[PDB]
Amino acid sequence: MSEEQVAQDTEEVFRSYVFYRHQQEQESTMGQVGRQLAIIGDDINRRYDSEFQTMLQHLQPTAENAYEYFTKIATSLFESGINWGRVVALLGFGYRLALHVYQHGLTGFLGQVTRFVVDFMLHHSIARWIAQRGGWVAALN
Amino acid sequence: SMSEEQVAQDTEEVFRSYVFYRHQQEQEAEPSSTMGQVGRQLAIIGDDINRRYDSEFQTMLQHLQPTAENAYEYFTKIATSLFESGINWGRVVALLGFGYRLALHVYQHGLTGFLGQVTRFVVDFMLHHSIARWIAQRGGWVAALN
Repeated sequence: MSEEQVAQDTEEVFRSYVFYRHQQEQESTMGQVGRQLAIIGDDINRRYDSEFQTMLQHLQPTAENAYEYFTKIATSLFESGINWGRVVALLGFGYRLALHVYQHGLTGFLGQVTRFVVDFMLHHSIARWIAQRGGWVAALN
Repeated sequence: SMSEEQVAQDTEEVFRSYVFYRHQQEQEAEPSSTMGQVGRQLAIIGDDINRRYDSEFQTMLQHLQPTAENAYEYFTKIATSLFESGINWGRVVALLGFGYRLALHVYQHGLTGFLGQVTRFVVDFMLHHSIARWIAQRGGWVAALN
């Protein structure tokens, strides 16, 4: 098989892995590969997952911090070489990191959308238009 | 005295109240600040023009399926194009409605809106660190199996 075809397959493998690990924690060919790898992380990947959940608990990541943190953890994991255990561990790390940038990303999203609106309105003279009308109370009449 | 800056501070309060009351209006029906009452009343007063914008925003977001990554770029292009033909009271209120739907879209989708970033981190790392070539030699992702 080719290097490029594995990269395309990885997207499918990971997305299936994430979905199935999430539902496993709660109480199509490459999809099955990801489906079979998610259930595996109950005995062997138990230590990797326990190590990943600990380091992300102290060092809380955001959608802007996520890259640096992913890279430094991933780089050091493959520093001593590549093996099947570390490859599957990178899928486990990706899952745990996604959970963290969703937890923080969820609770702060309205704040992102709030600034988008405020800024657009200020920068596009909409705020000055409203100010002439007599402010936001002029919308009521 | 009314200033452009004053309106920007007021907008934060208007929008946050609008979002909250628009969500309640949607869940229930199938000491708040002065600007909180403005945002609350705007969400309540639903006329043909505003229902028409919400139906258009619903359709845009259901098709374009914005993620938390392309949320800024999507907001900007929709907003910019909405004010392209000029400013009026109908479009100003519509921008509050768009903001609500854009927040609601991503909240309702969950992990799906945030995993795209992490997905490309994994793929890229593996490709650029020869992990993808290592797997390719083994015979692809099926070689990981028992």
